[PDB]
Amino acid sequence: LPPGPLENSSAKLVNDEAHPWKPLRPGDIRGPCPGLNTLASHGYLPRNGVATPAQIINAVQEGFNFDNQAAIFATYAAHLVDGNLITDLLSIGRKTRLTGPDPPPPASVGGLNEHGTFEGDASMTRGDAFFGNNHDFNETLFEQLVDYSNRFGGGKYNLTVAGELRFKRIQDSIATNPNFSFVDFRFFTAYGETTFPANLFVDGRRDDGQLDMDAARSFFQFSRMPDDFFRAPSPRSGTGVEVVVQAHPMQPGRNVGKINSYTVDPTSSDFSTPCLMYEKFVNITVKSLYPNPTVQLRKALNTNLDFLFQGVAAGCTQVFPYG
Ligand code: HEM
Ligand SMILES: *[C@@H]1O[C@H](CO)[C@@H](O)[C@H](O)[C@H]1NC(C)=O
Ligand SMILES: *[C@@H]1O[C@H](CO)[C@@H](O)[C@H](O)[C@H]1NC(C)=O
Ligand SMILES: *[C@@H]1O[C@H](CO)[C@@H](O)[C@H](O)[C@H]1NC(C)=O
Ligand SMILES: [Mg+2]
Repeated sequence: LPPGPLENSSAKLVNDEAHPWKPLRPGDIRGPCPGLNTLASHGYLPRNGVATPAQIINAVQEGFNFDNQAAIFATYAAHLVDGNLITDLLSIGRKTRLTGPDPPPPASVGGLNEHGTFEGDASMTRGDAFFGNNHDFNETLFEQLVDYSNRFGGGKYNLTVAGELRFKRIQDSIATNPNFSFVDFRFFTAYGETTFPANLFVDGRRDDGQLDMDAARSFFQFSRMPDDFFRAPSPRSGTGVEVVVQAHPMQPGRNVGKINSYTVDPTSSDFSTPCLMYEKFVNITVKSLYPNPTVQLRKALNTNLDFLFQGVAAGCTQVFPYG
């Protein structure tokens, strides 16, 4: 079952003796999410980068104080499109045999590195998949985050910096990635993720939304908590996303096979239709990976879809693609 919220959500030392940072061993998997990467590299998750949904939810709550609803939605969304529903295992990065025997095509079980399922374009510190690598830390892009932090954050990353950098990344992808896609689930996650460094990488004794560049580099590049790192003092995820959107409001869309051809998709959900984002994720994304599942895969799908729905905000109607 999905874990429930923390019994004690106060700030505390999370870079503690039981969770030391260690470097990667051969075969250890890290991916496009610096949160999950850091949790693996401190042993909140298995250090090889392969984990169950329940392990992921427990780790994001205990290590960073990610809120329960957000943890459940993100984890089950990722597992449904990128994980192995029979073995209950998800890679936090590249596709691996460690998640078990694969289901039939068209399901990919490609881990979090799979482009266009959860991962997508205009990431802050990772390049678009079209440019060859959607998962490793990118120094040029991080130096641009440092530059935007120096320009709009007084040297720190905050929500003002997030608003400017989010737009700059979208504009850069429009100008250079002929396959740029910015609709539905990615449209939502691309905005929320820009608040996470300000809300979750800032030491919880301060919780001031001002992330220093030493801490930023430690998390984004080395999957490493600063020495003496205290997690946030309460559960949260995307608080302040409205500031990022307000800086440069965008409509969902995509380049249409050429640079500078950004075309709005009226069938995409946006922030006016959050329930549509969930319904399309299940009815289109999940169903297309598993269009005619066998009995045991259907059961695992329905269970994980029920868990996903627990992370949906109230007032949406649950949808049942397999009955
Ligand atoms: C709850 C389970 C979570 C899952 C399944 C998840 C998964 C992902 C994935 C697949 C991406 C890549 C999206 C992209 O940029 O293309 C991503 C990005 C990101 N995640 Fe997570 N994540 C989770 C929780 C967290 C937590 C707890 C943090 C912070 C402590 C975090 C911070 C980030 C950040 C900052 C990015 C954007 C990286 C960038 O744009 O350079 N995530 N996540
Ligand atoms: C990192 O991003 C820059 C800027 O988009 C790109 O030119 C470069 O090829 C990427 N990869 C690296 C530095 O490995
Ligand atoms: C970011 O920092 C700059 C400089 O200190 C400040 O002007 C701006 O208000 C800050 N924004 C937030 C949301 O803290
Ligand atoms: C999803 O499918 C359900 C039927 O299972 C239907 O009621 C709903 O309107 C569909 N939503 C979308 C956005 O396709
Ligand atoms: Mg990406």
